[PDB]
Amino acid sequence: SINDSKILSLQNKKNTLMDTSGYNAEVRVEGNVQLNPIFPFDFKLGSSGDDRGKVIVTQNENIVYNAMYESFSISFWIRINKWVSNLPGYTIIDSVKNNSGWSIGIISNFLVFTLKQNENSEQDINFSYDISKNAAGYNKWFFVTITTNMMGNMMIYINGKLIDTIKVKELTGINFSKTITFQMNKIPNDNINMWIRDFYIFAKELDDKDINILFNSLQYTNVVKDYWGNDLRYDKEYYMINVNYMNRYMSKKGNGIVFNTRKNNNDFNEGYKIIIKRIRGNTNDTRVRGENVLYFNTTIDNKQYSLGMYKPSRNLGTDLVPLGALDQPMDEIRKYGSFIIQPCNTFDYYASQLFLSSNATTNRLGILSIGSYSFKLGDDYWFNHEYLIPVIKIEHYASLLESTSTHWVFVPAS
Amino acid sequence: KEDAFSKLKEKFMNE
Repeated sequence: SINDSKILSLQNKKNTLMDTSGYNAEVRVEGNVQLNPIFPFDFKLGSSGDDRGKVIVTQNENIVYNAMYESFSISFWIRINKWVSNLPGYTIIDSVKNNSGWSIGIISNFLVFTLKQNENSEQDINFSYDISKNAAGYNKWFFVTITTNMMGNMMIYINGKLIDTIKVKELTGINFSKTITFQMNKIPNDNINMWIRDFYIFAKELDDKDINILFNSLQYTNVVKDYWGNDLRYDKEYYMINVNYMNRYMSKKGNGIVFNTRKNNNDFNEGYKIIIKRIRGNTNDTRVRGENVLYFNTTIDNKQYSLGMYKPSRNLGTDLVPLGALDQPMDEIRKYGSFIIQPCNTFDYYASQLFLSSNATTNRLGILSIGSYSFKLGDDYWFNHEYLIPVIKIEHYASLLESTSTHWVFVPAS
Repeated sequence: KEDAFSKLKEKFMNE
């Protein structure tokens, strides 16, 4: 197993941060450090005040290096908020003693891993997130994996995917520090938070196969995630957005839901919010899971509507039915407004696919896509108007299964 | 299931 090479395993256990690898490294906690009492059992750090938060992990004895050759791998889940593209320099995870060791930091849209041999010798490698795809900041959970071979390459992975590979030329060896300090420290040239969970160190070079297994094993893939990677929940306000139309928010005109262009990318707080409601499922713990039957409520002008099918003023195309906001009872929601959810995560986003349910069962009649169509809504009368609407393709939709126009994300309102 | 599709077409599509 790959756990045979695991020399450190920082985990929250019984509301206490500790090493669970077996090597029993000392873990001291100081300042404002908040531990999550539920999964993923993360710990939260800040960057403001003298009491900001500090986790000192002192590796107990030399034992830990007893099975090491010239390779080691670091892996951890991490979330940063608000990770703006013009963020100033911050060292976040430091393990450098006497100008030797390694250090992880963040600056602008870069997460940089620096490997130090001495004063004069260091090599770094980074992941830079796509600014155009994250205009509101890269504020989502992501899985870092960093592998290093002194006689080979220095590699970095994000969400199981290889981002960059640099050959180790300048560095001959590394005398590692026995201390690792998790603390957000501003580099000498608005406040940000950082969540971390399952910080592992391995005494070997993990390959792509092992990194993807590790990536998936640390997740509950059946549990659908919100836009930031947290567990999607019932009975909670979200902004429902389509992957292909991130600069659109949800609005209403007559029976129909319509998508309008948002004002800016400061945040997603614009338009009407949805609330997800459970109908069927194997578990009942508030979390939304794959194959759950559900429906959507939305409050508009102090009245709640449910998302459901309606007849458009004229036909939009073969096997297409538009999704509108309707004030109707549960029997009608079960017939014409119930959906079977299915998680759909990619490197770029945590999303989902929604299939039209037959009588609130797991039987599928169609898939929820998006598109612009010319017809009449609300007080329209004289002319037809192009409306970007959510639309269900029924019966025949195998080609839409692979389309990103069926990928829906949920941004929490909070 | 085939009756479900014809029912939806009957209700939500124009004639």
